[PDB]
Amino acid sequence: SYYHHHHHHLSDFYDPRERDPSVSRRPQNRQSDEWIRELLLRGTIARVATLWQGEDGAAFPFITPLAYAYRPEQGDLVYHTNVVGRLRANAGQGHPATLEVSEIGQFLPSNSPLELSVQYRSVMVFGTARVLAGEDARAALTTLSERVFPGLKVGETTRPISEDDLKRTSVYSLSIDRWSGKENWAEQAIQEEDWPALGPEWLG
Amino acid sequence: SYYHHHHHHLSDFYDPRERDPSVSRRPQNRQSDEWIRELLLRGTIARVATLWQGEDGAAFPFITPLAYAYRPEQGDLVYHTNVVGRLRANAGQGHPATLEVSEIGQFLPSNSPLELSVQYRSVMVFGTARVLAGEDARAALTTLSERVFPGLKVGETTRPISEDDLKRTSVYSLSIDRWSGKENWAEQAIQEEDWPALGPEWLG
Repeated sequence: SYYHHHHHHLSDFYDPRERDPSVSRRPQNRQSDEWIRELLLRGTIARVATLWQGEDGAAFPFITPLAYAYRPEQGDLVYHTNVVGRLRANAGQGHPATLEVSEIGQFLPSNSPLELSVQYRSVMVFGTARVLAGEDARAALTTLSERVFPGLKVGETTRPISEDDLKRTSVYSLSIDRWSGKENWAEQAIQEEDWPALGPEWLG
Repeated sequence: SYYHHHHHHLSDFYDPRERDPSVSRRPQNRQSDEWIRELLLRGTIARVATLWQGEDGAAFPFITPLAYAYRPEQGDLVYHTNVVGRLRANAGQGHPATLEVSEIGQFLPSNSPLELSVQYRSVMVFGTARVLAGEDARAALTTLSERVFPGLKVGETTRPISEDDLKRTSVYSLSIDRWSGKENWAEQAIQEEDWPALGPEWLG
């Protein structure tokens, strides 16, 4: 900055910058519904959080990483997992679930400590999960399988999904109520001009 | 299998196998406390789930991906995030938090549909998170920064963390109560001998 330069020889916010007009003007790094849909379509791993009753009676969340598939027409995501707790912290045949999908890029170095960051794109989905049965479960497991193993075809590449298979597996449909999308994927973190610039080790 | 082979020309569980005696005999893919510690020490990204009060009064979990650092002596994990909801679903200055760290490897193809899987190592930590202030916050942010940017040194590579920095950042210590460790990192999924084997496209 001038003040600092001048002091050696002896604000930013409102001053000129370049802006691409094609860029999202949404606050807090938020993204469009279309962007959310497309990120969900290309991901294969999510974390799901659901609530279980703990020792003290209080609900608490599990976090499970797992394979998933977004089914846009049905308005849900499907996954399978045999992870459970004792009792769910919930009344009903379905349970509230939060699902997160992200693309995590590189850590971005800076000479300004609070500008250190990591590149990310991240969606949170809020909805209700329910266990599927019979042909609903078979179809969901097939869609899942054929999504995350591109080119695999159940019944050809694999034997068909049997009744025994279904008995041994908990397959869920998380029906979407709402979702959130967030991106900060800058190429470089903001740097502090009035401190020695990062060396070539960091940015090259 | 014999039965199938013989039928073409016209159980597994209790029969001989190889076992390495050095391998974990823990059920359900569980791992030792030492293994958990070391996985936490080498990771840099976690998801944290905490409970927020929703529209219907009911608590529900957020899932936030973020940079973290395990501090073994203090018995906590540190991270920073300005993500919040409206009101936390919790009484106190601290809040219950679940933190998950994983190493996700490759999807493992099979000719048996319910043997399709993904390689993973995964830890869940259960504890109480609290906001840090002043030099506690500065020290935690420094440990975090210098952990996830190896070779970076706050005060040299970067300018020091200022009071303004701290005012603008929510830095947390998640004090560990319990943790869980899980690994299934086989080289190949279990295959079905009585269905055509996967082609070289899949396993080669």
